[PDB]
Amino acid sequence: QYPIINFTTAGATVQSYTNFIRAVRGRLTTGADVRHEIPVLPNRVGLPINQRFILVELSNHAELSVTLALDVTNAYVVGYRAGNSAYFFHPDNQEDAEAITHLFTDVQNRYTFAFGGNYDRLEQLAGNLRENIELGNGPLEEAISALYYYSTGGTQLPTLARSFIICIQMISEAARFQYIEGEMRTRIRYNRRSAPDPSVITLENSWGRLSTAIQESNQGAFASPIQLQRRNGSKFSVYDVSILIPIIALMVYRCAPPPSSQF
Ligand SMILES: Nc1nc(=O)c2ncc(C(=O)NCC(=O)N[C@@H](Cc3ccccc3)C(=O)O)nc2[nH]1
Repeated sequence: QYPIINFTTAGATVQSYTNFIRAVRGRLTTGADVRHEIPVLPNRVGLPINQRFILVELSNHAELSVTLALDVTNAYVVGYRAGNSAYFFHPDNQEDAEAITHLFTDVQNRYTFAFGGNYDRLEQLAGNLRENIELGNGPLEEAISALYYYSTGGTQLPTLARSFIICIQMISEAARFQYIEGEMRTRIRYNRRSAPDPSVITLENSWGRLSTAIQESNQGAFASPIQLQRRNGSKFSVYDVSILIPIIALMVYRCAPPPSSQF
């Protein structure tokens, strides 16, 4: 019974996309854990299998549909279903391998890719880095068709990998970061695709570090500042959770919240 959120690229607007992302964050977080105003994803440790995934059903103007499975612990796209086939990225560990057996349980054809689903591996397969892959509603429309045609040989591996790269950033990264959701809003509003700039790429690559820096901070102050990049590629130093409240929407669980040492 995993929850399903629907989005279509057909006639998508800033509003329909914002409703989608808000719904996905609503199914990822439980309200149990908020630190400095920033929600934390459920802890993997002890999380029951019936609560472990959400499903995102994507449809497009071509009238096709694919369903992505996201792990609630990290918002990671672990696989997808297109009609009678499902495809999963190579799991990180035995427990995740058992977990994905609980997805798409009726599907006639189940495959586990031999490669993992991280950006570095997908960029190698795609023959292109994130910085050279355009995002927006047109890329997402195209990516939905490409995932849908995989099983029949119509979609080549490099184009499947590029299509995952588009879906992950427009769904998981946008759920993780209001900043990235706003970057996608822009592209959808003007119907103008464009590759992510260094502000988007540095936020993506730093999500885990920022999650840990916030959770281990002293009252919000980082022991070690983290360097991000602005749009023009110039350095932006982060010393404190405060400047990230408009930027990061949710964190991956990294440590227990200390007992509130209150004055
Ligand atoms: N399939 C898939 N779904 C994702 O949501 C996703 N999200 C992110 C990445 C990716 O490599 N990120 C680059 C990176 O530097 N990630 C950090 C931060 C992080 C991101 C996502 C999940 C956990 C940690 C890390 O691997 O340590 N790849 C993913 N692939």
